Amino acid sequence: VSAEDKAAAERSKEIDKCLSREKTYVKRLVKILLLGADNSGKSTFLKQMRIKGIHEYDFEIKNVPFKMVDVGGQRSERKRWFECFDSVTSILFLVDSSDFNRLTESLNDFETIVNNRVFSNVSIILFLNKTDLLEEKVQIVSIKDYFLEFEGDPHCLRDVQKFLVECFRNKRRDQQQKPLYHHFTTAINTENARLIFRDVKDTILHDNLKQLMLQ
Amino acid sequence: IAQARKLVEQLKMEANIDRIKVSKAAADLMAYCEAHAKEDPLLTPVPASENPF
Amino acid sequence: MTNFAILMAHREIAYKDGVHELLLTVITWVGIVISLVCLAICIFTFCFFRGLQSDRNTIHKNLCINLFIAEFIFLIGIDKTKYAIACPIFAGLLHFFFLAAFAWMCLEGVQLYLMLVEVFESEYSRKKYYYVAGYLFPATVVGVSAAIDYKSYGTEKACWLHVDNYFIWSFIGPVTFIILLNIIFLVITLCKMVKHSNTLKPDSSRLENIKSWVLGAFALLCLLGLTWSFGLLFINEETIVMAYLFTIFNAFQGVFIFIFHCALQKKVRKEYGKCF
Amino acid sequence: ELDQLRQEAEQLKNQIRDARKACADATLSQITNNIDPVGRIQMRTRRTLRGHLAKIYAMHWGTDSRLLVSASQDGKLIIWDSYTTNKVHAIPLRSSWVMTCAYAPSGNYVACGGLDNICSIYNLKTREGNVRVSRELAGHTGYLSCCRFLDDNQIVTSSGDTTCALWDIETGQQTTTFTGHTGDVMSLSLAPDTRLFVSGACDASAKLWDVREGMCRQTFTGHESDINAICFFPNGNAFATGSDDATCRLFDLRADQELMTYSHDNIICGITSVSFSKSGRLLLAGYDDFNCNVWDALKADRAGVLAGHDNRVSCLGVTDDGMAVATGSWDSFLKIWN
Ligand SMILES: CC(C)CCC[C@@H](C)[C@H]1CC[C@H]2[C@@H]3CC=C4C[C@@H](O)CC[C@]4(C)[C@H]3CC[C@]12C
Ligand SMILES: CC(C)CCC[C@@H](C)[C@H]1CC[C@H]2[C@@H]3CC=C4C[C@@H](O)CC[C@]4(C)[C@H]3CC[C@]12C
Repeated sequence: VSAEDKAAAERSKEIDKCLSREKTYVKRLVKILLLGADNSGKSTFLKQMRIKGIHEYDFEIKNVPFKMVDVGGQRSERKRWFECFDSVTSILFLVDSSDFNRLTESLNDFETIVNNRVFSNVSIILFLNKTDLLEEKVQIVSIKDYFLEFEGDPHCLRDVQKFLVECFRNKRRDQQQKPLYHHFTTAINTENARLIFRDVKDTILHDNLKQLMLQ
Repeated sequence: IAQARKLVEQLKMEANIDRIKVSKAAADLMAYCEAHAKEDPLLTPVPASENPF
Repeated sequence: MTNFAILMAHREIAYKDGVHELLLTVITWVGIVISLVCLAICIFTFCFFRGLQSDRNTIHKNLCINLFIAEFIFLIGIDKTKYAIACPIFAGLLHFFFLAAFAWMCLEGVQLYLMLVEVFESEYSRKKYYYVAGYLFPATVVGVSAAIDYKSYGTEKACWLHVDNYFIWSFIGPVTFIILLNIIFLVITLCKMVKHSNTLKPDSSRLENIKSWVLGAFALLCLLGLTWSFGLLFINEETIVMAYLFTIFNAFQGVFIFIFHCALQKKVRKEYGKCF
Repeated sequence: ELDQLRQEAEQLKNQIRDARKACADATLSQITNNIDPVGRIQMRTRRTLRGHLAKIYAMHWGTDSRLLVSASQDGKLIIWDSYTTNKVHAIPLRSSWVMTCAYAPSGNYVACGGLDNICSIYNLKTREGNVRVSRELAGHTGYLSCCRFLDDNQIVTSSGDTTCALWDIETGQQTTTFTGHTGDVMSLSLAPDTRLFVSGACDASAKLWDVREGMCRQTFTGHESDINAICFFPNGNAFATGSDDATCRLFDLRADQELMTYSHDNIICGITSVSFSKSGRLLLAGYDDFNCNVWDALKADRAGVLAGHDNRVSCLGVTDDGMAVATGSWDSFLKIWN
């Protein structure tokens, strides 16, 4: 009688204590969704970090917990029920910047992913890989042979880099949302975490600032 | 092809069944609802003396 | 009676024959009454709804509670000099509760720093530290002050601290330090706002951005309590403007807190709509 | 030639349509025209269940009408006591992406699934009183969307790979596979006799399956978008459907046709869950406009509103004795109405 009630109350109290203890850890966790293709270089980027269906990776940068989610094969789903990733902080997008044939397909995929209603409170980080391969290609191979709507010299790496950045940026219709960050990496750089860290901190800082301006 | 033949076979299987009139089905549903009306606590609110909540 | 400007007065002010005293006391009474009503509404709002709970809601709620209690005690027992026992007790209670309100005002700026400079959150919980600081600072200050001199808790004109022996500085000094800290924090906040308002919506009409910044500064000035610096400059009848500014901006503080943190916020309004 | 097969399929479709047109003699509304209306259904919240740390995706009542289990995106299963508002168990999950939850009819086991493409069975009444995983059903090539228990040893599941399977828990191998759906299967409902079940997929079609033989008996169409929820009438000769087109429909198994539509002009949002009453007179539907509507199943009229949640309603269920209704939402709360 009374003993069963006391035991049930004690069990509920212990469960509540455990949930309360884990709530604080849950609050301060950063989730970033990893997207890309096979040629982008996701495998090498993950392997060289140096600290089924869905794969998750955990790492810490400057005493801050991070989590990377790689959909992979299940990314082919085109149904709205698959968009449960509305609680992520940012989206990390990997493309190959050394093959001009796949560039338009990558642009279409970027447009489709970014211009979604559920991804309205998330920021986008764009990584443009294989810059070293691009440097040897901007001379032998002309970018003008695939994009006849650009202006500038084709043997200058800087000009084609700006061209690609503008191409990827102009596909976003949500210009009054979390900003878009872009970088020119090589998938082996030892400074690939100290960029995501700064981008996430900037996004959270703009979230905090928006509450102070009564906007 | 095999897929079209299988679709044809399933359509043939589903195309030969004994169908009943819609009025008979509606009458059956109404009869069930009228017969089981007194045992629905949500349809007929019950006194708080017998409410577990 | 007595006006609100005696709290910050390190000198005995001599009043020439005029209408300044009566107008100041009328303003004090009106402002404190309306502020008490608004503070009660704010306390209910911050304590009732469970969707508003955070680490800043606690600071807001404690600040409102302390302000309510202090202003009620001020309106009740500031002219009770004819009672030889009540008056020191009234002065001590006023001292403690005003110091607690200022401690929570300082915690507001500490929260601003923890929000804008160290962006991410902490592994532990800071609520216990907030409650320790904001209620152990006034207790220690009042206990130490009463240990040294406890006959200085009554004045022949009001139930406040003595002036001739520098006992008013036991209240004035900590307030000045808190105000300096809050000024530093506000400068940092405005610099961050200006620098990072050119990243989000980078190009826009300069006028609207200034409107947003000034509205934010107005919202933050009610919580930082920087409008208590007028009273430091009220030294004689020549600077009677400082007393007017002090009693106008500070007796209506609850009204400003209500207006800026309960009626111009979408979350509070949608919660009230939920109650409808 | 595939053209002859296509012509055969078209001929069979036309024959089925002609038969259905022949069978339609009168509508359900004309027959249930003189029935007195139910009135106004005013329900109040009796219990609020708090403790989940994220959005809640699924729930299931117990047969004893007292215990229920809920699933959240934090990666935990919680079993509650409705009468006393007490947590009995808290089960941490290996995968944080959960979309389904099931409760055994005997109360000994609990099933779970999600984006990991696995269904896991947890033994509640085990030695030493520590809930532990008993089985992991692998063999699906897509995310698990629904799962229902037949007994302590049989479970039927549906996945996003357009297939449904019947599993043997003691072995871990599929006894039967139900193929024929074009789109991803989202819902699943068991008949009271546990010999038939109905399924709804993203192809705007519903199918009637035989558990024993393992074939499709009938196909129902009419919706203009994907189907999210499905439920069986109490007696077992009809079922209801909920789609993204902001409409609900009632189909009859014996007549092989549609009987009534439950739609309003002020509703544009899709249905996320559907349920029926003990007698069948009341149809409950959950919407993503933070609201739930109660319908008169015989006259297609609104009878009440359950407006207590401040976020999208994801799950909904009615207790076996028909005493209470439990709703879950994205606000991480469960409310019990009566
Ligand atoms: C919560 C704390 C700060 C409130 C307690 C009051 C503190 C500040 C102390 C400090 C000085 C004290 C007063 C000093 C002198 C006297 C005169 C004596 O004949 C009766 C007590 C009385 C009237 C004391 C009452 C309490 C008092 C006002
Ligand atoms: C926690 C506390 C100690 C922090 C510092 C508080 C300061 C503002 C307080 C604490 C003790 C106070 C002193 C207590 C007693 C006296 C003696 C009197 O004849 C003049 C004021 C004077 C000298 C006070 C000045 C202000 C004072 C120094």
